[PDB]
Formats: sequence, structure tokens, C-alpha cells
Amino acid sequence: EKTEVVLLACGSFNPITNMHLRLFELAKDYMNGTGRYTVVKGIISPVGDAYKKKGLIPAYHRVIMAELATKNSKWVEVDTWESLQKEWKETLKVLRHHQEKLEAAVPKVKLLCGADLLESFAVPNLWKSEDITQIVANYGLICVTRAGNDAQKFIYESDVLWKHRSNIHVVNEWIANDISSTKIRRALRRGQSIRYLVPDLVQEYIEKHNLYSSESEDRNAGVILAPLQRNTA
Amino acid sequence: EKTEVVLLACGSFNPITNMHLRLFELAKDYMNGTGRYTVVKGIISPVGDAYKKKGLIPAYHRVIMAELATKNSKWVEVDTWESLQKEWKETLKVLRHHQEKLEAAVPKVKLLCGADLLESFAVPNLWKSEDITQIVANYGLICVTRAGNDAQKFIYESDVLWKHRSNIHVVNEWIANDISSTKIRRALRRGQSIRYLVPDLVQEYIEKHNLYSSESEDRNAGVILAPLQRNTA
Amino acid sequence: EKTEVVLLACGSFNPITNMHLRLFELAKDYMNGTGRYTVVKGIISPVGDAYKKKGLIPAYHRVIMAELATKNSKWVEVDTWESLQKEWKETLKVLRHHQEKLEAAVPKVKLLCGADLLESFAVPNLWKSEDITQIVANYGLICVTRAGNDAQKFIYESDVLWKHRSNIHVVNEWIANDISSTKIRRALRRGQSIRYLVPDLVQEYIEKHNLYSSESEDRNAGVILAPLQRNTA
Amino acid sequence: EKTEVVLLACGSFNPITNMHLRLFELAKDYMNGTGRYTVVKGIISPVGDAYKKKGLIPAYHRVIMAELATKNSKWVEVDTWESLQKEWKETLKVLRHHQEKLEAAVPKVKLLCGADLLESFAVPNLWKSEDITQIVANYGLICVTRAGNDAQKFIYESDVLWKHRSNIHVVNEWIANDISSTKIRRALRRGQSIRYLVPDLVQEYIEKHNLYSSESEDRNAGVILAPLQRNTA
Amino acid sequence: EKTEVVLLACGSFNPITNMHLRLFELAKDYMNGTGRYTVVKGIISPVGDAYKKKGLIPAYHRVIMAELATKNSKWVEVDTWESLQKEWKETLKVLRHHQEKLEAAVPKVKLLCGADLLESFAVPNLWKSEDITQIVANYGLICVTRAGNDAQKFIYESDVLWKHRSNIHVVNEWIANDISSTKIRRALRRGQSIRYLVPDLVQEYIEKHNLYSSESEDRNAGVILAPLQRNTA
Amino acid sequence: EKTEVVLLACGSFNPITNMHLRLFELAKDYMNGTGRYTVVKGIISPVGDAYKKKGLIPAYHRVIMAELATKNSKWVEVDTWESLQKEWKETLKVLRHHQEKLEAAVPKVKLLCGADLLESFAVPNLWKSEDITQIVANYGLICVTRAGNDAQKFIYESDVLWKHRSNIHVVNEWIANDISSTKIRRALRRGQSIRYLVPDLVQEYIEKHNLYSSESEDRNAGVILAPLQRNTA
Ligand SMILES: Nc1ncnc2c1ncn2[C@@H]1O[C@H](COP(=O)(O)OP(=O)(O)OC[C@H]2O[C@@H]([n+]3cccc(C(=O)O)c3)[C@H](O)[C@@H]2O)[C@@H](O)[C@H]1O
Ligand SMILES: Nc1ncnc2c1ncn2[C@@H]1O[C@H](COP(=O)(O)OP(=O)(O)OC[C@H]2O[C@@H]([n+]3cccc(C(=O)O)c3)[C@H](O)[C@@H]2O)[C@@H](O)[C@H]1O
Ligand SMILES: Nc1ncnc2c1ncn2[C@@H]1O[C@H](COP(=O)(O)OP(=O)(O)OC[C@H]2O[C@@H]([n+]3cccc(C(=O)O)c3)[C@H](O)[C@@H]2O)[C@@H](O)[C@H]1O
Ligand SMILES: Nc1ncnc2c1ncn2[C@@H]1O[C@H](COP(=O)(O)OP(=O)(O)OC[C@H]2O[C@@H]([n+]3cccc(C(=O)O)c3)[C@H](O)[C@@H]2O)[C@@H](O)[C@H]1O
Ligand SMILES: Nc1ncnc2c1ncn2[C@@H]1O[C@H](COP(=O)(O)OP(=O)(O)OC[C@H]2O[C@@H]([n+]3cccc(C(=O)O)c3)[C@H](O)[C@@H]2O)[C@@H](O)[C@H]1O
Ligand SMILES: Nc1ncnc2c1ncn2[C@@H]1O[C@H](COP(=O)(O)OP(=O)(O)OC[C@H]2O[C@@H]([n+]3cccc(C(=O)O)c3)[C@H](O)[C@@H]2O)[C@@H](O)[C@H]1O
Repeated sequence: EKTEVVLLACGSFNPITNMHLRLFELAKDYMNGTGRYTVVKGIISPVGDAYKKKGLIPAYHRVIMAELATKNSKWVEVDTWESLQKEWKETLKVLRHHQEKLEAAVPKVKLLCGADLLESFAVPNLWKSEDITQIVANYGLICVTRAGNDAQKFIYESDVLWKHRSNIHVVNEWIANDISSTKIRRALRRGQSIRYLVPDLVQEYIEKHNLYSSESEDRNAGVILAPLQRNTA
Repeated sequence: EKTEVVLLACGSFNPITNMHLRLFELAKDYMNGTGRYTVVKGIISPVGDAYKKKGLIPAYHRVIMAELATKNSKWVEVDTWESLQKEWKETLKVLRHHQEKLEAAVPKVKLLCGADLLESFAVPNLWKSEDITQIVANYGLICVTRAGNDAQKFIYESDVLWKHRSNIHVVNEWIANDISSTKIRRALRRGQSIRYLVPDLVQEYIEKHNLYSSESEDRNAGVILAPLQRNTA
Repeated sequence: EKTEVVLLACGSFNPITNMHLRLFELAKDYMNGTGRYTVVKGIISPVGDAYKKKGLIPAYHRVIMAELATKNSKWVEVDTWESLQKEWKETLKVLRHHQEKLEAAVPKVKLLCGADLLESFAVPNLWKSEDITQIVANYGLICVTRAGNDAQKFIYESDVLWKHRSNIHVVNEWIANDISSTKIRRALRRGQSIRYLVPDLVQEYIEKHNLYSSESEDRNAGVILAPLQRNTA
Repeated sequence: EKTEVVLLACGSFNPITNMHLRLFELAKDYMNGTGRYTVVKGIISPVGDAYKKKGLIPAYHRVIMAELATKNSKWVEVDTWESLQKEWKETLKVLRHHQEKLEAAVPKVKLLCGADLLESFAVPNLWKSEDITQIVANYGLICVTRAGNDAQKFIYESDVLWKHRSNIHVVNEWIANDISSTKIRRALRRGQSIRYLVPDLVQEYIEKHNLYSSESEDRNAGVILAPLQRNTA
Repeated sequence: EKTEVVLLACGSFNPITNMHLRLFELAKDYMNGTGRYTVVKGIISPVGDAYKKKGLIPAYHRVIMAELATKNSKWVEVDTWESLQKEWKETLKVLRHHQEKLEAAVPKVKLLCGADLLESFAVPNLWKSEDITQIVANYGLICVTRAGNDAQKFIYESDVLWKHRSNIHVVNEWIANDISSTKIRRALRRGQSIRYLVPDLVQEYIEKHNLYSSESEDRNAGVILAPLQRNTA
Repeated sequence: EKTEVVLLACGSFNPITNMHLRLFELAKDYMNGTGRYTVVKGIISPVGDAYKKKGLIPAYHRVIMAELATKNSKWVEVDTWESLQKEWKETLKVLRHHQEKLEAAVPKVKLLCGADLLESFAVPNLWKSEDITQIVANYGLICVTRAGNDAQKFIYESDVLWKHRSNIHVVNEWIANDISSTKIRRALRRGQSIRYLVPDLVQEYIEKHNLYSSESEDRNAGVILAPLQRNTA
């Protein structure tokens, strides 16, 4: 009857916050609420250090925090495949990977993201055109966000996205919360409480290892983001 | 040297959410960050049932939820005095109570709140004008908010507030947080996840007792908020 | 397999403009486009003069303009049944009348409207709270609007609406062109051209009979709208 | 008494939409309602294919759609001279061509356009500074727009425009329109109805010959706009 | 040839500020700028204390302040007629008075105001509908404002104003300054400097006679504004 | 107890306006109004011509106008040290010059400016980072503005500014004035009145020397601002 689905969220999780977790809760309620789907699992897949994003701290720290964060979740877990590859991995391959790992009525892996990432699809030389087509046509996208109209319009404004709109779901986040990783690192650098913005275990981990600082924010300064170096060379 | 202050946050807490706890964190960082204050304790004071606010479930439960939410707080505690009054009590009075209670240099009690409360000072018949005066003049008011300029403007537009502006500290909430009790109860009636929006013990306590629903939202329908009744009769 | 559906649009249509016609095109495309419905007919049902809406000219003229406006329409037609009733007719009863009429698998009658009409569900005493429930539950509502987030937010704020959410389809109008009747009447009072804002036949008809004036605009001036009368008597 | 004006609108009309026709009716009512002018003719002049604008279909088709759109216009007509020109023509040369054509009291030829075109005067290398001056100074510019306080701000910021302000008439479009050619093409590529957004004959012509597609949309892709080509070499 | 005009500004001038003076410079530059008018004089006409506007100090101080403000003006002067009547005087009358006094080619008197006043034409019972008609029909209105589009729209929305639009001139205040009398009194009450907001002499007359206070702001507290009493009795 | 401060405002004052003078009234009111500062002097320090800002007329005239503008001020004066420097001086140096001067308790010198200058800190290569740091840390900055949430946010978005937030006082301008020099020059070139936007003497001096024109606006056309030239060579 209903189609089973696995929500896969690729990201930097630098560091993970209640917001990324909350992203899962919302997508699940929505998907299960349509009556035509059953969300069987949530997978958080931290990006490997080969991504080179500014300030991106070492993967093990990010993976451990994301594990610490899901420890009390009953349906959301961390998968380390992508973080372990040596070369940065294109989200479409990370999707094809878990979709195949499942084939061994098979659950459909769908990409879970906020409007943020959905919109980078338009940044020049960031995403391969064929990648986007396959991602929305063969897996599906589930976009959670406050600016529901922005996202809806962004879709309307792209022929590929519009064509596969049946396979793309914008999920409104009426409870306006935005605990951005950037604001968190900022708060940390400035010695301010992030208590209640991230899970206590993550907060404790960050504290013990004294993660995030001016030094850390500088990692990868002046280094082009992996996806771009690829489409420029 | 520094003025020790106690942050008293009066409200319904129907139910307490991460946002209300976040409020104490912000205010603490801000007050200590000024260098001229030392925040020694936070006090969550739920409103007795005589308030009659629409949807207000029993005080005892709201008190229990606040204690649950603060089990793991080293400086924020709950105070039941207000919840025990047969007669709804005016915030000015609650403040006098705590200030007088503290005397037994003595820390100063300041009312912690959002811009929602500050602005309601202008709702007709809601607050006693002479009360607004002694609150800001004699105690103080720490107002946390996402719209700092509207709060600023609101203060500038009132001779009483402006005059005593040195006792009104507008605190900026750069991390967009809007976890309103109203949206929580709304999610609850619909069976949606409210995990990571409220502390877990609070979510668990609520799930267990089915505290929020259509029927509870109707409590006090047609009844006049206590303060308004008292200033019209 | 696919649900045959009929779009019924109740409204004053005083006068009908390219915009009301556009409503039918946008909705049909959407429904047909979701793959689960097949729009077979469009019905324009001008409200009866008993509505007593400020500026409402005689129904017969409004009916005829709707006829001219759809004279070339392959699928949209004009039904005079509601206008011919002596008493003002609630939309629920008109929906029933037309659904019952079709039953003589039968096609499902759905209410076609704009954000305007949807949000008026919240005007005190305007709609019976049960008529609303039966409309969204037993019939369905297709709401066309430029401000989609507002319409959706309106659904999210209403338990009843949110509850029958799967029967309420918000359709985005990306080609934002609000040719309101109010601006058409004003333009005619000032002798402006309204050509290309309404179908030529309607334009020509209006000029020939000199329909809109300061006079017609004063019709029902001071009379309380029919739905509000009923709900006060 | 009055000055007899002829409104010349140069543009691509790819394809012409109700809003373009609406442009003429708006301007005629405004110029005539000042009491000091008399609009005697409206001329639509489709740009030639040599303009190399992305997505621009053959002038043959744009001319014929412009003609069907105006077949029932008592005062607006189409002039094929600009399009039939092997070379792309500067608007100044087209204005001139038409003025001179008339002198063979002579009606003043004025440029009819939207805030769009007017604001493009600031696009580096798009318009020759002297051609701008000569258009506003020797011909006149009637700019229809929804954003009157932009067209106005733009004139107030250009010493040149401001100096000839008396010859630049900003006409307000109160019926918030937006039927852009881009959005019509997008809809046609998506097989969506455009009925009631353009004249029936144009709709029928476009449908019958499947004029707009992904293919047509790609015409000239990578080709620099004729004006930019000229002012850079 | 050119029409001579006298700009009459009816207002409370409580107190007058650089902005009121500014109003005249702006209007004069505009009227003269059109090339078809010649501004030969400006007239500031303080409202009589019979207006009963809350906080309105005595006419004599307002008149002396306005004369002091215009001491150095070569073309703007104060007329005391209005302020000298025992009965509050309808602006249409104040206009008729000055126009008749000029006939003693003959300069046309036109009312000079901000958007504030133009728009108050809508407030229920504030202006006798026939007065508005005569003012825009038989004299003319020059409205200076930062919100040129609002005034423009407000006119568009009024059949009366729109019909005589050729006699109404909206003049754009590009160098936005908004020294409202209200903010001046507020600043004064608070002991804040008003230097450089009003003319030095005015600023010095207020300092000398301690004109604005809490006390004064209360004048006419609870007294219905004169025009309102008249149109409700 | 209270700290004596001197407000130093570095800028072009090309030409000085009411607004620049306004800046000192506001800031003196704010600082003394905090109860912990005593503002003893205001200093207008016009920039030397070595600055090379486009359109900057000769130092001498700017200095004279500043003196005419402040002739009658009890506490605000003009210091020509910057105007007399052959090489453009970095604001830090000016601040250092005055501070040292005073030391011959000693008043603290603080930079007075608008949000405009503050935000210019992010213009690439405009200000030397070590300078920004030294200015906010060792001297102080009082920023006046109508968009103080933009200044508040700009401070919050920079670690250095945030780190020194205690030394940066954002002062709200509730009376909305944006009488910029650029708009004044635009008005003068167009022959419009600027009476009441600048003090009378200043306006009289500009009119007598015909200081601002198309020609003057061209000074330094094509030359890089001193600061930018320095940090790029
Ligand atoms: N407030 C908010 N509300 C709702 N969702 C929010 C959010 N803030 C972040 N999010 C979402 O959180 C998730 C993770 O956030 P964050 O830690 O910031 O993750 P971020 O660094 O933005 O992750 C970018 C991801 O895209 C992948 N990518 C980028 C570029 C090209 C290609 C390619 O295959 O060509 C792939 C990349 O490998 C990485 O997995 C995202 O889905 C983001 O949109
Ligand atoms: N998004 C947000 N960001 C920051 N702060 C936010 C917030 N949403 C709520 N808050 C704050 O959270 C706190 C608790 O909220 P909530 O639980 O909804 O509490 P609420 O019902 O708004 O609390 C009303 C309180 O005001 C008192 N009151 C009302 C009227 C007259 C008088 C009187 O003495 O005359 C006193 C009343 O006794 C009670 O203690 C408030 O201070 C609120 O402003
Ligand atoms: N720009 C725009 N974009 C998209 N849609 C737009 C629109 N402007 C109007 N519309 C829609 O066009 C349609 C016709 O509009 P208009 O001519 O103005 O018609 P209008 O007067 O708004 O029609 C109101 C209708 O609601 C019915 N009603 C009202 C209140 C209570 C009850 C009851 O049963 O209790 C029933 C009433 O009998 C009538 O049929 C509406 O659905 C309107 O919202
Ligand atoms: N919503 C709206 N409301 C009101 N008016 C609107 C409008 N959308 C477009 N318009 C107006 O409709 C008209 C037709 O638009 P569209 O079909 O898109 O025509 P478009 O491609 O924008 O036309 C450009 C025209 O400018 C000429 N041009 C461009 C650049 C440099 C020079 C030169 O001599 O140096 C000349 C060019 O030859 C062509 O005739 C325009 O005047 C446009 O602004
Ligand atoms: N920021 C700004 N930009 C441009 N103009 C601005 C302005 N602030 C005020 N102004 C203008 O300044 C002028 C004087 O300001 P202010 O002192 O505040 O004038 P205010 O008290 O608003 O003056 C009301 C005037 O209207 C008359 N009135 C009222 C109601 C009904 C009738 C009737 O005949 O039925 C007549 C009344 O007798 C009095 O002369 C006004 O024209 C105002 O709009
Ligand atoms: N509306 C408004 N409200 C409040 N204040 C306003 C204002 N408009 C301007 N102001 C303020 O007025 C003052 C003077 O205005 P204006 O004449 O336009 O001054 P402007 O030319 O913008 O002043 C530049 C100043 O910055 C210094 N600077 C620039 C770049 C790098 C460095 C360095 O050390 O590296 C120093 C420069 O030497 C000069 O003193 C400024 O503080 C400006 O922000």
C-alpha cells in the first residue's frame, strides 16, 4: 500500500543542532501525514573533510556529535560512508549508495534538506545539471523551510524542478526556529550559552574538546569549495 | 561593584518550551556581559489559575512541567507562590513578594520577559498605569526579543518607559527562535512531534497525561482575563 | 483510477473579469496536472440580488456577462439557479444543489475560490461553522491565490481546515494579475478603457447598457450583507 | 487647443500579451485626461530578429501575433518596418523613422514603454548616452508602471532625465498587472493554459503552431544582445 | 501666460519646524518648475484655539513663533485671520477668505499640505464632503510628501479627488526630513535638544517661555475636535 | 564617577548640513542621558583635500562653512588639523592627535558618526583592520542612525565590534532626517532651494560663491580614494 521511505540528509553538521534533528521530525510528520507514505528511518550523513567548506572542522568530531545527538533517537541514525571516502562525494552518489545498500518492496531513499540547499542548485558551477535531474526525478527531495513561498517559487522557476514537482515536497516549518551552525559557532567563539539550541551531549562534547574558535573558523580560508574546483577544472 | 540580580520570569508556561529556557540564557549572558551585573538565579513563576487565560490548563501540571524542564539547571528554579494564590496576583505584587523574600547587599529582582509582555502594557485596561511605573522605576525589566527596534521604539513612545529607560534592558535575540506555547498546543492536538522544541521530560510528561487538546483549549472560553475583569468592574 | 471533478465558483461577479475566467484555467490545469483528477466542467454561479452587497447590480446583467464571457468556453458554463432563488442562498446549499443535480461514477462538485473567500471563513458570523466543515469535508475547496503562504498559513491556523487539508488545494497564481471587479467598476465610472481586462463581449455589453455608475455603486448602501443578517436574527 | 500624439512602442512582443495592449489603453486615457494632448494612433513595432535576444522567435510570428492582437483595435496598429530591417535598429532611429514618416500641424511621436525599458537606460553600454538625451528631449517618453515611485526615483537621480522631466510622463498602473512574456513562454513550454492572459486569436495562433518550446527558448543562447555588441566593438 | 499662485498652508503649527518652512520651498520650486505657474507668496495661517486639538497651545504663541520663523523669509508670511475668529474655521472658508482678500489678473490661492492632511479627507465626519469637492475643484491642492505613491493612490481611490486630479499636485520630498511637531513637543518634554530642527529664534522663544510640558500636552484632553463636534450635532 | 568625553566627527562635510549638527545634539543627549558620561566638547574635523573623494570641493570652503554652521554653538567647534595635512590622514591618527592634544582626569575622545561610516568598515581595503580594532577598543565610537538594528546587527556580525560592544553606543534617531550632502549638491546643481536643510549662513555662503555645480561634482573623477589607493599600493 503506502510507500516506505528513508529520509537521507547530507550536510556538514558543523555542528548539528536541534534544528537539524527537528528537520527530521517535520519531514516525518508530513510524509506520514499524507497517508501515502511510511517513514521507516532517518539517516544523517556528515560531509567528508574533502568538501573544504570554510570553518569545516574534522569529520570525526562532526560524526561523533551527530551520533551523540541521535543516541536518544529511535529512528534517526548516522551513516559514516560519505565521511570516510577520500574524495568529496556528490550528493547524487551518496543517494545512489544508500539506495543500493537497501537493495541487500524496497524503501525509497529521498534527500532531506532546507530551502538553503535546494536553492544552491542555481549557484553557477555548484551542481551538475544531470545530477539535479536525477536527484529529483529518481529519488525525490523533501524541503523543509520557513520561507515556503521562496522554495515554491524556486521550483516554479526551474523547468526541471517543475517537471518533477510531484516528487518534490516543500514542508512548511510554521514554528519559526533557525538555529544555524554559523550562529552556534559564533556564540561558542564568544563564550555564550548554546544550551537548549543543541542536544546536551553535543553541548558537553563541544565543551570538553573546546571546539569552534577563531582558529577553527579559519580552516579552508581561501580554498575553493570541492564541487566548484571540480566543475572549473 | 557589580549589582547581583535575580531574573524573575512570570508567565503562563502553558507549556514551558525551549524558548522560555533560552530566554534565561540570553538574559544572563547579556546582563553579565555588560560587566556591571552578576546574575545569581533564575526564577520561573507560573501564573495561578485565577488568571483565566483561555486554554490555561491546571497550575499544578504547569508547575510540574517547569520543574521537569529545570531539573538540570544549576541556577534556574521554579517558585509556586503565584500558582497558589486564590486571587490572581498583579506582577508588581509578585515582584514585591520576591524582592521582600530575598531580604531574609541584597540582590535585585528584575522582571524577565519578551516584547510580547512589554507591548501589552498598552492594551487598554490590561495593566494598572501606576503599576507599569513602579515596575520599571523600582525593579527593572529585561526584555528579550527578535525585534529589538520595535521594543526600542515602543519605549521611546512612552514618557514613563523612556524616562526610566535605564532600567529597561532590551536584549537582542539574534538566533531566530519562535517556539510559542500556542504553536506547541496546536501541534499536540494534531499529534505532531514537538520533540526538541521542549525538553524531553516535559514532552514525555505531556504525552503521558494527554495534557493538551481541543477540550483543554476551550478552558475559560468566553471568560474575561483576570486583569481586564478587575479593571472593568 | 481518476476522479471526474466539477469546479463550482460562487461569487458576485460584479462584473466578471479576465481574472475570474483565469481562475478556472489555473485550477483545471492544476487538478488535471496532479494526475488524480480530470476536470470535466466549470460552473459560474452568480449570487442572487438578495446578497445585498454594496454596489451589486442586478443579477440578470451579471448572469448575461458571465454568459458572454464563457460563450466560447468549451467547458465553463453559467448556472442561473442560485440567482433565481428568492432568498439568499448559502454556498453549502448551492454546492448541494449542483452535486445532487449531477446525480441524475458521478463527478464530484468542488468549490473554486480565491484567498479572499477562504479567509472570510474567519469573519465573525459570516459563515455557519458547520457549513465550513461540510464544505471542506464533503465537497472540497480549490483556492487560487498569489499569496499562497498566506492561504496555507490560514489553513494551518484552523483546526477544521488543517484537518481536511487533503481536500483543500491551494493553487499558486504565478502570473500575478489582479483585475478586481472593484477596480473595473471604478475605471468605468471614470470613463476609462477596460478593454483587455474583460472579454470583448463583456466590455461591449457593459458599454452598450452603461452598467456601472456612482448610482449602482450606492445600491444596498447601509444594508447589512445577507449572511450577516441571518446570523444576527 | 491640443497637441496630437502618436504612441510608438518598441519591444520584442515575444509574444504580445494583454498587458502590452493594456499599455496603450492606459497611456491614451492618461494623455487625453490631461486635456493638453490628443492621442491619434498607437503603433506597435516588433524588434527585428537581429536583436539576438535569448528566446526571441522569428519576427514573422511576432508581427502576425501583434496583428491578430490588434485586428479589433480602432486606433492601435502594427508597423513591420523595424522588423523587416536586416540590421538591428536603435530606438532613436525608429522614433525618427516614424516622425519623418508622418511629415509625409504634424503629430508628435512619443515612446511608449514600461518602467522596465526606462530603467534599462542605466545598463552599462546598453543605450548611447546621446540617444537617451535625444529621445527624452526631442521625442518624449510615456512610461507606464506599477512602481511609480521607482520610475520617479530613477528620473530624480539622473540629472539628464530630471532636466527633461516635463517630457517624461510616468503613468500609474493601479490594476497590479504582471503578465510578462517570460511567464507566458514558461507556461506554454509546460502545456499550461494562457487563455485570458493574451487575446484569443493570439492564444489560438500560438497553440495551433506550437510556437514556444525549450528549443525556441534557446535561440541566441550565448549570443550578445545587438546593442551590447555594437557598443563594445 | 503663467498663472500666479499664492500657497496657503492651514495648520496647527504647534510648533512650526524647519519642515513646515521646507514645505514651502519645495512647493515653490515645483510650481515654478512646471513652467506654467509663478508662486508669488506663501501664507502660513495658524488654526484658532477653537480647534480644541489635544495639546494645542494658545494661538498667540503659535503665531509669534511662525512670524519669528518667517522674519527672514522674503516670500512666506503669517496671516492671523483664522486664529482671530472665535469660531473654529473650516479650511474651505479660510481659503475663500484669502482668495477674496486678493481681489481687493488676480493670483489663485491653492492649499498647501502634507499627505497627512490630504488623507484625513477619509476620516469619518472630519471633512464635509462638499468642502473637499470645492477645495480641489475651485482652488487646488499641493501635497508635499516622502510617500508620493501613497498620496497618488489615495487620490486614485477617490472619485472626487481623481476627477479634479489636474488641480491636485503631489510633490515628492526626495530629501526626507520629518520633524513632526509631536516629536518636538516630546523632545521638549524630555529636555532634549531641538536645535537645528526649528529655526533658531523659534528654538529660543520656546526656551524662554518654557512652552511645551506634560501639562500642555493635556490641553483639550477628552475634548472632541471642533470639526467632529460640528458634524455630529 | 562620570567620564568626560569629547565627540570627534571626521568627515567631508561637503557641505555640512543640519543633519551633521543634529548628530551632535543627539549624541550629547544620549551620553549625558546615560548618567555615566559628561560631554564637554564636540569637534568637527573636515577631511583634507588629499582624501580625493569624488566631488570634494576645497578644504577652505568646507572649513568656513563648518565654522559658519557652528558660529553660535556653545560647545561644538571646528578643528582644521586634518584640513591642513598634505597627506590624507587615517581617522585613527586624527583620534590620536586630539586625544594627545587634550592631555596637555583627561576627557576621552570618541569618534562620532552615522551607521554609514560604521558599515564602511567592511568595504574591502577601505579601513586597515588593526585601526578598526584600535578605534573601538582604545577610543570609542558613537554611531547615530535611523536603522540601529542594522548597526546593531552589523556589530553582532563582526567579532571585533561585538567584542568591543561596550565601547560602541548605537544612538537612535527617531526624528527621520536623511539630509545627505549628495542630495544637497544635487539640489544646488538643479537650482533648488536648500533653505532650512542647512543653517542660513551656510546656505548664504554657498549661494554667494556658487560652490556646487556640475563642474565641482567632477573633481577627482577617475581617482581612487586616498585610503583605497594606500591599501592597494
Ligand atoms: N533553518 C533551517 N531550516 C531548515 N533546514 C535547514 C535550516 N538550516 C539548515 N537547513 C538544512 O540543513 C541541512 C544541512 O545543513 P548544513 O550543515 O548547513 O549543510 P551544508 O554545508 O549546507 O551542506 C551542503 C550539502 O550539499 C552537498 N552538495 C553541495 C554542493 C554540490 C553538490 C553536488 O552533489 O553537486 C552537493 C554537500 O556535499 C553537502 O552534503 C541542509 O539540507 C540545509 O538546507
Ligand atoms: N518568542 C519569544 N521571544 C522571547 N520571549 C518570549 C517569546 N514568546 C514569549 N516570550 C516571553 O515569555 C514569557 C512567558 O510567556 P507566556 O507563558 O506566554 O505568558 P503570558 O500569558 O504571556 O504571561 C502573562 C504574564 O503577565 C502578567 N500580567 C498580565 C497582564 C497584567 C499584569 C499586571 O501585573 O497588571 C500582569 C501575568 O500575570 C503573567 O505573569 C513572557 O515574559 C513572554 O513575553
Ligand atoms: N485576484 C484574485 N485571484 C484569485 N481569485 C480571486 C481574485 N479576486 C477574486 N477572486 C475570487 O473570485 C471569486 C468571485 O469573487 P467576487 O466576484 O468578488 O465574489 P464575492 O462577493 O467575493 O463572492 C462571495 C461568495 O461567497 C458566498 N458566501 C459568503 C459569505 C457566507 C456564505 C455562506 O454560504 O455562508 C457564502 C456568497 O454567496 C458569494 O457566492 C471568489 O472566489 C474570489 O475569492
Ligand atoms: N508589467 C509591465 N507593465 C507595463 N509595461 C511593461 C510591463 N512588462 C513590460 N512592459 C513594457 O512593455 C514593452 C515591450 O516589452 P518587451 O516585449 O519585453 O520588449 P523588450 O525586449 O524589453 O524591448 C526592448 C526594446 O528596447 C530597444 N532597445 C534596447 C536596448 C538599447 C536600445 C538602443 O536604441 O540603444 C534599444 C529594443 O530595440 C527593443 O525595441 C516595453 O516598453 C516594456 O518595458
Ligand atoms: N512630514 C511632513 N511632510 C510634509 N508635510 C507635512 C509633514 N508633517 C506635517 N506636514 C504638513 O504640515 C502642515 C501643518 O502641519 P500641522 O501643524 O501638523 O497641521 P494639522 O494639525 O494636522 O492641521 C490640520 C488642519 O486641517 C484643518 N482641517 C481639519 C479637519 C477638517 C477641516 C475642514 O475644513 O473640514 C479642516 C484644520 O483647521 C487645520 O488647519 C499640514 O498641511 C501637514 O500635512
Ligand atoms: N543620515 C545620517 N544620519 C547620521 N549620521 C549621518 C548621516 N549621513 C551621514 N552621517 C554621518 O556624518 C558624518 C560625516 O558625513 P560625510 O561628510 O558624508 O563623511 P564621509 O565622506 O562619508 O566621511 C568619511 C570619513 O571617514 C574617514 N575614513 C574613511 C575611509 C577609511 C578611513 C581609515 O582611517 O581607514 C577613514 C575619512 O577620512 C572621513 O573622515 C559621518 O560620520 C557620517 O556617517
